[PDB]
This record gives sequence, structure tokens and C-alpha cells, in this order.
Amino acid sequence: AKVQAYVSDEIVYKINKIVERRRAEGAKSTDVSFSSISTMLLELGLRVYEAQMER
Repeated sequence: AKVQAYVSDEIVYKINKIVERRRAEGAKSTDVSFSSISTMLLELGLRVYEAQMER
């Protein structure tokens, strides 16, 4: 599947959903952010973290 658009860390869409889930739930402080939720992810190496999406 190759429809234009350069191939990059598609995971970008995965971390984007997490950060949003923060406010959607009622998060606080403006500390939440893609790069922010991303660093914490590397600690899990997208391991069990990728399970949250399951099939």
C-alpha cells in the first residue's frame, strides 16, 4: 500500500490518540502533549502499550 505521503513513524497516530484521551477524560495542566505522551511510551517500547488497541 503506497499512496503518496512519505512513510514515517506511523505510530504518530497511535500516540496522538493517547494524548487526546488525557483531556477527553478531563486531564489538567498544559503538560500533556504528543512529544510528552511519546517519551513515556518509549519506556514501554510500544510493548504492552500496543495491546490497548488489541485487534
